[PDB]
Amino acid sequence: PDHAFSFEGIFGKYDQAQLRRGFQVYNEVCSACHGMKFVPIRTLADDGGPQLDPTFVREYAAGLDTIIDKDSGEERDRKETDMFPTRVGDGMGPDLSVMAKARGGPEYIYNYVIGFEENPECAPEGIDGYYYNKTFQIGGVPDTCKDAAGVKITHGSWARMPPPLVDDQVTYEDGTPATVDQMAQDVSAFLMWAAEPKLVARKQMGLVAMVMLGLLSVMLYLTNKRLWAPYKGHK
Amino acid sequence: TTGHSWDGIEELNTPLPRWWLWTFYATIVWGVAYSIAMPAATPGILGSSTRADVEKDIAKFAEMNKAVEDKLVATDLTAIAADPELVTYTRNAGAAVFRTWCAQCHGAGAGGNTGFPSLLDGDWLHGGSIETIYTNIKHGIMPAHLTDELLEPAQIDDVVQYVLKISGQPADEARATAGQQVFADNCVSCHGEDAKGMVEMGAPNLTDGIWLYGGDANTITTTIQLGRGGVMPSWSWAAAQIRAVASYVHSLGG
Amino acid sequence: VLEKNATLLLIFAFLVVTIGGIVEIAPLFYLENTIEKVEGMRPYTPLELTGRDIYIREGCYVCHSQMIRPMRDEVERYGHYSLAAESMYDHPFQWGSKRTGPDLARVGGRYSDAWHVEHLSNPQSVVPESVMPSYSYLANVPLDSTWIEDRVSTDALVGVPYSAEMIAAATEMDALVAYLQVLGTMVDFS
Ligand code: HEC
Ligand code: HEC
Ligand code: HEC
Ligand code: HEC
Repeated sequence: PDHAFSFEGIFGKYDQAQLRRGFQVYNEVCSACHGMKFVPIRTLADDGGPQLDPTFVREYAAGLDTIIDKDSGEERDRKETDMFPTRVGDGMGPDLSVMAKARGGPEYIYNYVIGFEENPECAPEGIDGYYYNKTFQIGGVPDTCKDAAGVKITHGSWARMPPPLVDDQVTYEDGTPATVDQMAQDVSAFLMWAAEPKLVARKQMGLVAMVMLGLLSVMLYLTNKRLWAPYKGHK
Repeated sequence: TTGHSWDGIEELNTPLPRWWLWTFYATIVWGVAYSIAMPAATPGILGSSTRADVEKDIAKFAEMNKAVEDKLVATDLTAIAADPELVTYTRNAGAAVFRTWCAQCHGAGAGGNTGFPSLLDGDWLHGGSIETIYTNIKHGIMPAHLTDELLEPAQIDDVVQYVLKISGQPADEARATAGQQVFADNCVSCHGEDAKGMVEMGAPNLTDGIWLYGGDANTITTTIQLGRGGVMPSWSWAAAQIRAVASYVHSLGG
Repeated sequence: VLEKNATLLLIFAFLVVTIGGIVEIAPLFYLENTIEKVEGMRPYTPLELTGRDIYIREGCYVCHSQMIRPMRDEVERYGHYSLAAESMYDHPFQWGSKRTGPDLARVGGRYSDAWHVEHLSNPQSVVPESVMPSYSYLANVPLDSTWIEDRVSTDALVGVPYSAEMIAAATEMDALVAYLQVLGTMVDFS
């Protein structure tokens, strides 16, 4: 049905293979236009998410663009301590660091990446340079598709992003059918990581605190029932 | 008690029973929970739950028993009858399938009755081979001589008597001569001479032993007069199962 | 109180009692899923309509359901689970409540007419163990179809799409078999 993720609930600590797949997808597809400045590269070793091997992290970092410096202007080797690059303009898009919170979030990305079908039977010509999406709601609409008072008759609208993937864009090393849907789910989970890395710690803290406070509250209820006994016994 | 009496009856002002209260409230709470959980949610079903559970039931069933059917499908019908693994499971279940779907026309025994063939026996109208039986099952299934001017009231009687002779020997001399002549002319084309019958047509052999079919002179007169017209409905729509059933029916005779 | 007030008690009762009916029944008139016929489906042919009335008169419904539930075993036994669209034309609806005999919803070809005749004539004859009553009279009585035009006209008024042409164009055993043969067929072919 709704294709719920793993983390959608009181449990679900970010199944990591899914995140490694999303990383294969993000660095080879989405990175061409998008960036994640709010994301340090070293986080690809921190627990909770992709617990990759540090050495591979340093390699992948040195293999990225050149972030010059802060003290002496000079194109450095881009050490992991720096942040992911930033694609800013000239046919590029926003930053995906926290896009999983600026919208139930990841379901938006899934049902957005999912859905770029051809132009409907109201404006088949479409638009030059703009492509159609069935779920983006903040895009333009031709006058042919609007109602009598400016509202659109289409489910979604026209987004400036092209279709990101075809039937079998990339291979998975673990062994898995790399259709469009699985890639969309995986990349959605990866972005949710990039936004909420400390999710599992959140849930564990919540459990511990609920327990301890229920205990404290029960003990206080007993103490209250006791103290207030000689005044609530005859009635 | 309260102040007013209604003919004899008076009523105590008493409290609602605590348990009664609790149960009432609990039911209400359950109802709200149910509504939130149902259509208005529950996990496990993506989108919203519905009768959609049907798909899940079928799907798990398919996963569980798909292999058994799939293994059988590759095997030829003849092989699926022989082998007690598939082949024996094919007779009991094919036999299982048989009872649910086929038994109502062809008998629990598969022996048949008047108007329906006995599947157990050796005799086959359409042909006994595996392919034939399968075809009968998968795609499903006699000219009215009374009218054809020549046949008439008398011609039919004669042909009936003659056929009973092909099948065995009654004694009626007029009903024999005439009938032989007519059979050779017309009947023989589909049933052959000496009534071997033709499987292609589904024309049964006239030279048979005592079967469930109306052997009597009168019954033969009726089938000759009015003709046959029996159907074996196709299981291709309703029914893999057809294959197992073919294997079962085949296994039945031998 | 309101104990004392006859009108108040009456009014509140009428009000209290109404809510479920308004909430459950009324919205159904509006909902399309229950209103829409299966696309392929057409109204019952005059013989089938007459036969359906016979099915009603006899009391077949009292032993036979015409509603397949969405379970695997019933799907296996009966066929595709019944859809609201199938019953759109049915005034009144035939869904069962009891299955003394098996479910009739999808006998869209399952048995031959000949079988149906023999069985209706004497169920025990074909199915020795059957509880079903014998209906030989069906053979005995002929249909005049005087009324069929009126019936279709009324159904059209009720919403069934009979053409003027259909009305104009329009034994009991024959009718019953005709009716039985149509059941559940609409979905399968469409
Ligand atoms: C350039 C060729 C792109 C690549 C490859 C990807 N994206 Fe992108 N994206 C791009 C543009 C120009 C825009 C702006 C669209 C607009 O109409 O303003 C976007 C937008 C997005 C968004 C935001 C949608 C919203 O509701 O605002 C998302 C969530 C997004 N893109 C996701 C995404 C992913 C996961 C990609 C890799 C699989 C990807 N995009 C590639 C440009 C380009
Ligand atoms: C009543 C509608 C029947 C249904 C239900 C089943 N069968 Fe049948 N079958 C029926 C008739 C009246 C006949 C004879 C048709 C004719 O030639 O007049 C048959 C024939 C067969 C055969 C062919 C037998 C032969 O001699 O070649 C087979 C193999 C057969 N039927 C199989 C079969 C199965 C497996 C069924 C359940 C799925 C089944 N039949 C149901 C009548 C009816
Ligand atoms: C061509 C087709 C013919 C013609 C010319 C004849 N028969 Fe008949 N016959 C034919 C078929 C396909 C069947 C099977 C009918 C069914 O199963 O529904 C039959 C059947 C009979 C039978 C009945 C056998 C039984 O009791 O099960 C008889 C007695 C019979 N046919 C006789 C008969 C005679 C006397 C004919 C010449 C007048 C004759 N057939 C012609 C096919 C065909
Ligand atoms: C109560 C007893 C009834 C009555 C009122 C009707 N039927 Fe039935 N029927 C009944 C039983 C116990 C069975 C099973 C045994 C058997 O097959 O004879 C049936 C069966 C049928 C069937 C066959 C269904 C199938 O096997 O798919 C049909 C088509 C059928 N009955 C029709 C029917 C009609 C038209 C009735 C009103 C005249 C009728 N039945 C009444 C039990 C009962």
